[PDB]
Amino acid sequence: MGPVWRKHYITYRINNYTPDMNREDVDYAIRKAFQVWSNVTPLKFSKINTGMADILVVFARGAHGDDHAFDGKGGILAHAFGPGSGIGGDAHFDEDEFWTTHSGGTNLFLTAVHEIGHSLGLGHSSDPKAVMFPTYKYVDINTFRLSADDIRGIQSLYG
Ligand SMILES: NC(=O)[C@H](CCC(=O)O)NC(=O)c1ccc(-c2cc(-c3ccccc3)cs2)cc1
Ligand SMILES: [Ca+2]
Ligand SMILES: [Ca+2]
Ligand SMILES: [Ca+2]
Ligand SMILES: [Zn+2]
Ligand SMILES: [Zn+2]
Repeated sequence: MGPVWRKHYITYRINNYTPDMNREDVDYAIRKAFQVWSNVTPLKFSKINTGMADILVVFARGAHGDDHAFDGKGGILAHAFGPGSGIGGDAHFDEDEFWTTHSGGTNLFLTAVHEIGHSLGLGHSSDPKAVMFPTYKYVDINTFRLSADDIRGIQSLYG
């Protein structure tokens, strides 16, 4: 076992917003990506705007203060730290991508589902249909479902 949150109530804060999307569409995409994971575990997520959030969502570019710089458009789309205090849990999105609500550019909701997986403690899947597969794939958002391998992974950590 990798690190896991020791509690089932987890807060998140959106540190800043990409100018690529409307603020409301970023909030929705993030809220829906947490909901994917809450639907198969005992976890609950609440958004705060001040105070001490466990998972900070950041948009940043290039070398942005942790050891893992971003690489411009393409390649690394985002990354996240596993459960822990401070930077633990935090999910950072490369502003050099073009974030969207749809199939164009890079879909924020799907990328956030994957990154939130890492923020909760998952590694990668070798199942091509699992959201935790190492490479991005757009899949129809309205019918999106976690694969059984994703659900096995997250239920092996939280129950
Ligand atoms: N390519 C990279 O270097 C980074 C490394 C950081 C990480 O692995 O989080 N990876 C990504 O940027 C990244 C990888 C996968 C995904 C996504 C995979 C899927 C997906 C959906 C259905 C089936 C398979 C994958 C949607 S987003 C998003 C970003
Ligand atoms: Ca944190
Ligand atoms: Ca990039
Ligand atoms: Ca951008
Ligand atoms: Zn980072
Ligand atoms: Zn990943």
